[PDB]
Order: sequence, then structure tokens, then C-alpha cells
Amino acid sequence: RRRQLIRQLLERDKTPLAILFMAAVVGTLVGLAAVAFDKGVAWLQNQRMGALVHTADNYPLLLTVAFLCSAVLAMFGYFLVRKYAPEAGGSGIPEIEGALEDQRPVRWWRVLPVKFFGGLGTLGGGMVLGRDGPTVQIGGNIGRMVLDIFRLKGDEARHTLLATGAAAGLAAAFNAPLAGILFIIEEMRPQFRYTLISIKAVFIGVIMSTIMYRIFNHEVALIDVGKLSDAPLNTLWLYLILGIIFGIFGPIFNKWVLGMQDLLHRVHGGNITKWVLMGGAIGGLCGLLGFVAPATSGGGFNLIPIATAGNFSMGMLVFIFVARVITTLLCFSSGAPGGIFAPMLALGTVLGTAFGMVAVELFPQYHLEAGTFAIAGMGALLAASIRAPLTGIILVLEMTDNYQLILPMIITGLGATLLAQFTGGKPLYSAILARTLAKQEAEQ
Amino acid sequence: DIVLTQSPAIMSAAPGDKVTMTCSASSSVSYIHWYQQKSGTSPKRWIYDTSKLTSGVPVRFSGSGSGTSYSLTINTMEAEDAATYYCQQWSSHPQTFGGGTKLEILRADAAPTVSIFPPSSEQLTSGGASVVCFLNNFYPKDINVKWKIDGSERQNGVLNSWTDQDSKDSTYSMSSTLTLTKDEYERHNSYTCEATHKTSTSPIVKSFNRA
Amino acid sequence: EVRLLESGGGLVQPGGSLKLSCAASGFDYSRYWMSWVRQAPGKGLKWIGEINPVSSTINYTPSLKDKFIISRDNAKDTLYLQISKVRSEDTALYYCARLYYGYGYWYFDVWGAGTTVTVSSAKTTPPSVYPLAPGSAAAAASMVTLGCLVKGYFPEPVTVTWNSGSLAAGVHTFPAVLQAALYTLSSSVTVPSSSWPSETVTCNVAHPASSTKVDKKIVPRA
Ligand SMILES: [Br-]
Repeated sequence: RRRQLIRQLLERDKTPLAILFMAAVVGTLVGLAAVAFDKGVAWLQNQRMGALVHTADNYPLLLTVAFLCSAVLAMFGYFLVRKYAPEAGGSGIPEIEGALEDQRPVRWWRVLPVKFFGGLGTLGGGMVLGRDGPTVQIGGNIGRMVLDIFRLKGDEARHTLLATGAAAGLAAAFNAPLAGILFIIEEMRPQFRYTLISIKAVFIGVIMSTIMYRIFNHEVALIDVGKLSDAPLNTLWLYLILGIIFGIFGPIFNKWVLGMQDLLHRVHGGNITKWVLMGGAIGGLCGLLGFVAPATSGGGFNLIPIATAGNFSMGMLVFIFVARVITTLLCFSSGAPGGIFAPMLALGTVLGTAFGMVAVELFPQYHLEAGTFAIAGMGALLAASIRAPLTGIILVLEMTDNYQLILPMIITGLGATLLAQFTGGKPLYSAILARTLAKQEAEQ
Repeated sequence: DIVLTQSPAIMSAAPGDKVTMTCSASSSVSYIHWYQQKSGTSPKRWIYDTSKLTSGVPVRFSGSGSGTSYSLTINTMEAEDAATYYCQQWSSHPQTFGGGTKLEILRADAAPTVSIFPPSSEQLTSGGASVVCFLNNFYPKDINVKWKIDGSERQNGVLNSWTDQDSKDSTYSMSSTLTLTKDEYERHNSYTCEATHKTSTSPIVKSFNRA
Repeated sequence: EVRLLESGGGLVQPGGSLKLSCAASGFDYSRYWMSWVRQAPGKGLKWIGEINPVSSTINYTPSLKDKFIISRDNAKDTLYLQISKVRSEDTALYYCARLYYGYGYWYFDVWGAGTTVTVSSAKTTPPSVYPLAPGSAAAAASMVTLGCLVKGYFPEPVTVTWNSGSLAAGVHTFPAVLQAALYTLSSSVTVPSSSWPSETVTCNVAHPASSTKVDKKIVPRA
């Protein structure tokens, strides 16, 4: 074996120029795609508000134009998937994961158009789902497309270009280049076997994607939270405590998304029509609550500044947590196209500040700021449920830029994954590819 | 709230000699701080978290302790170490300081150079008569002053005031002032001020007669 | 360097109120918790309160409702303390401090010089300044001690120098004592018999509370 590795040690990182260059174009397309998707979600969201002003006296009629406007776009997105591409429901990260384990196709000729348009319907109606879900699966399939159209052969090329696509997807959805690379390296690579994924190439496309976004998105941060205070050593144990509660809740939240997947299938039975009207009902509740109580609906990125700044009561904070747990399940367990990441960031922060609020009142000697605990709980449900702590950590850091808090973010994150494991939880993307693979055999 | 009680509320010690303050808390306390204060100037942070010196604080100083008893010590004291050292806590809320211990130089005994003054013509013209007595430059602090008017003790209308420890010669001083009316003053002739120190059994009298 | 400058202290009548100020230079006055600690006439340090950089947190010591009111204006880089219903317990040197930590056990990092608050119904009064020259049949020795008595002023402080502060060696001023709502003190200066009465020693007194500057020449009696 020894002489074989002196051979291979000397051949390390020599990615084929063909794959390097193609990973450039994959990154550029996923960029424009994600940018396109983002502006479409935004534009539908504004026109629905401009409807609520055409109708701003008759509060009953207003509440109805709320419901119907989201119900329609919801259905349209629901319908697009079950008629033309059912593997584009939900997040789609798990599908792209199976594509890398070579047990699931990448039907780009169908998914790109349905996920894009079907997502815009459901996201642009204001249901609580993230841009991530669409972009990442849109980006993988743009990888597969670029592969087939140039007919590049070999296993490096297929798994690389599909990784670099799903990477550049997440990066473009969050403006987080490092988080994109770390997300495939930590979570999306095939996890039980060696692989041929060039990470120089993943890096090449992530760059391209991030510049694409920057061209059409300069000026404005997804999440502006300002520079918070520091964490004294003698306050660190408080974050390990915050971790443990994330690490018991983490698995319970997974239980709920899985059981509510079951529970909602019992409603429509699988019937393409009762399903699409069930999604019209969910969409419309979200567009109604969008008007009636915005902190319960939508992706969640807006309340993140407010909650970190301490500008919510704890009364309101408990309201939003229960409420957003509920809309989050109903939206993501129903199968609508749309990610689970960005609502898990919001869910996380609000619980985080609520801890900090209690913690501030209990130890004035610590000179706490209730908002640092918010930053440390943002990627904490990502750690406890997705079991991608290193990705949540760098994702939260890329978005909120308070590096002075890296230690407490780590400490809450590790405690989340640690108690997640020791409590008996399973990685949630893994536990649903599992189930779609478990039926993709139990029908034989 | 926590009550810090510093032990030698006051104390002297010779230069090049090892001193040791105490800080004793009603309940348990972690990572205590110590501020040096010399009269006329703001407190200075000296030693923080039970143990660490501040950038500037020379290495003679040091502290240690745990739970309920803490301390500061000066391996070789200087003359410039004369000040008041306040221990302070914030393990619990709210934060509390101790009473302080003042630390003063210790020197060789010195006798007071006693000096008596009659009322100025200025003050008499306004009607009052203050007779002032300066007891300057002596170690230790404790001294007694007694007034005699025409050789008779009298104790009403007298007010004294000690200086704090001098910088240069590390001595003390003390003034004594008997005030009478111009009219009480003019009834008598001899006024005397008697310093009783420990440098002697027989007091240093100074005096004047108006004639 | 780092500079903390308190102003605003003076004489207050009982049950009145005041507003002390603390001006910060040489560092970012935001990012820091600020604090107030006062030291009463000859007693220990006592914590008033503190304010977080955003004014979202303000904690006071155990003491009534409008007690004190700490506030901060990071725009002009000064910290404030209003005391109301001022009783004599509030006669104190008031210190302004900047807070910090090490292991997280917070401490009083840098302090200001202070301001004094006297609360009293006694009325401001200038000093009458009298020379102390040695008696008629004075025992003329190698050194001569002279004085001047600065009598019946209010409130504190006076400042005493000799020959505009040239004569620094050999001076003592004693702590002022109070009686019948007025203050008295004295300054001794020992010089060589070579010096006086050959040249003139003078004591310069200044009592700004009453706008008093006065210089009293010492000249021998009889
Ligand atoms: Br999914």
C-alpha cells in the first residue's frame, strides 16, 4: 500500500481543467437563477400588499383578499409539482443528496421549471419557507444540466458538478460563500464512502455564484443586527445550557415534521386534487396571518433584527415561537416547494433571546445583553435537527458578522448536536431520504 | 448584599518590610479586586480577579484568597506604598467595597516643635480673639494639648486638627486654637500651650504674656 | 490618555436637587458601561448605579423611587446623575467610573477626579484671613514658623499658598473644622530666620464659593 500512496500523495489536487471551467459556468447560472428566483418572490409579495390597499376599508373583504391571494399562488405551486415533478416538493436537498449516493435521478428537464415557478407561487404567497430549498435543488439540477449538455463523462464530473451546483445554490440564497462549501463538505457529500468531489471546483462555482448575487443585490444585508457585546468566560456555561435545551427540542421538532408529513397525507390520501386545495388552504392562512400577524408567517428574516434588539416582549416571544412552530410544520410538512433552513434560523433566534431575557434578569453581575444569546440560538436548531453544526455556525457568522461570539455559538451548537444524539434523534435530511428510499423498495 | 470588612483598618510598617491586608466577606465571593487610593487623587485599579496586577503596578504587590478570605501583600514595601487599599467584589449583585485599610510609613519617634501665637490686631478689632498653637513634625500621631490661661486649665472653646501623614519626613502635625471674645481675652495676661508626647515625660510648654 | 471629568457639585439646600456631569475623553465612550460611586465624608466607597452603552439597562443601589436618575448622552460623550430630595446623607465626593472585566467578574476600571456635593442650609460666607506672627518677646531661633488663620467661611474648600506657591518646602495646612455653620483652618510655614523679616512672606488665600482672593502679608509684631 505504501508505494501506492507515495504515488497518490504526489498527485493530490490536480482537478481536470475541464471540470474547473465547467464549475465556473455552473456557478454563474445558479447565481442568476437564485437572483431571478429572489426577485420573483419579492415582486409577487409586493403586488399582494398593493392589493391590500385597493381594499383597505372593508376589513372583512381585506381578510379575504389576503386568504385568496395566497391560496391561489399556493395551489399553483402545489399543482405544478404533483402534476409534473413530485420530487420537487419540500426542500429538495434530500433528493440532491440521493443523487450523490446514485439512488435518485436528477430530472432537470422537469424540476428546474416546476421548482422555480412552483416555489415562486408558494414563497411569493408568504408561506413560511426558505429560499434555500428551491435554490439548492435548482442549483444541483443546473449542474446535471450543464453535465448532460456538454456530455462530460466520469464520476468526478457528475458528483463534482452536482456538488458545486448545490453549493452555489445555498451560497446564493444566503450570500454565504463559505457556508455553501462547508454545507456539502459537512452534510451533502455521500457520507459512508470516499468520493471524487473536487473542492477546488465547488469553490470555483461558489465564487461565480456569489459575485452574480452581489451584482444584483449590493447595498443591503439579509440580516443587519449591528455589533453586539462580548461574552465573558464566566457566562459561557450559560450557552452550554442553551445548547442542552436545543438538543432536547431538536429531535422533538424532527418527530413533528415526520409525523405531520404522515398526518397531512392522511388528509388528502395522495389525491392530486384534495392535495392542491389543502395547499390553497395553507397558503391562504399564511397570507391572512401575513396581514393579521406578520411575525407568524413568511420566511422569518424580518423579525430576526427585532428580536435580537430586545424590542419584543417575552409575551410576544412565546407567542411567535408557538405560532411559527405551527406554520412552519404546516408549510414544510405539507410538501409545498420550499426550504426549512431560513425559518429554522428565525425559530432559533426567538427562542435564543427568550433564554437571554430570563438570563439577563437572573444575573445582573454578568452584565448580559439578551441579544448575544439570540445570535447563539440562530444556528442552534440547524445543529440539533439538521445535525450540521459547522454549517449553521459559519452560516450565522457570515450573516450576522459578530465573530467575537464564535465561542458561545460553538458551545451552544455542540450542545445541540450532543443532546440531539444522546436523546435519540436523527439528521432530518437523512431521515427523509431514508423514508423516500424506504418506500422506493417497500413497493416491491 | 455582601459585606467586605478589611482587617487592619489602619497600620504602619517600615520601608523594605512586608505588609499584608485582609478582606473578609459575609458570604462567599469570587475574583476580588483591590483599589489603591492616596488622598487627593482618584482610586486606582491595583489588583483584579483575586490575583492579577494592573499594567503599571509593580511586582512587590500581590493578592490571593478563596471563598471568604482574601488578601493583598507587599513583599518589600516602599515609601510610596502609603495609601488606602480598598477591596471590592462583584461576584454577587450588587457590588460592595470594603471599609479600607490605610497604610502609613513607620519611622523613628520625633518630638513636636511647639509654637504659640497671640491674636492678630486685625481679629481683635473685629471683636474676637483666637490664640493658635502649632505642634509640628512628630511621630507617632498621638499627642495631647492642654491650655492654661493665667496658669489655670481651661477646656471650653478649644479646637484641634491633625494633618495626615506628611510626604517628605513622614511625620504628623496638629494645630490647636483657643478662641475667646476680645473681652474674655483682655481679662488675663499669660496664655500657655502644653504638648504631652511620648518622646518625654515632661511637656513642651510655650507661652506669651501680653503684659 | 483616558480622561474622566466630573462637574456639577456644589452647595445644595436640603430637599433640593442637582445634576452632576461626567465628560469622557481619550476612548470610545460607547461600548462601555459607565458608573457612579460616591464616598461620604470620611467613610467607605458606596455604589450608586450604572448604565449600559445603549441605555437599555440602568441599575441603581437599594434606594427609593426617584432617588437618583442615571442617564447618558453618547452623542456628546458625557454621563449624568440627577439626585433629588437631597438629604445630608448625600454630602459626598461623587466619582464617575468606566466599567470592565477580566474573567467576567466586573471591576471599576478607570475613575475620574470627582466632584463634591455639600447639602446644607448654611449660607455661603467669605473668610476673614488673619496673620500669625511670633509674639512680642519671641524666642528667635534658626527657623521661624509663621501662620495665617482663615476664619469663618462656608462651604469648603479654601486653598492656601505662600508667596504664590514658591514657598512650598515647610508648609502645612490643616484640615478645616466646622462650628456654628462656619469653617476654620490655619496654615503653618517654617522658613529660615535668614528669610524673614528680611524678605516678606505672604499667605495667599482663595475662597471661590464667595469670589474671595486675598493676600495677607506677615510682618512682625510689637
Ligand atoms: Br424535503
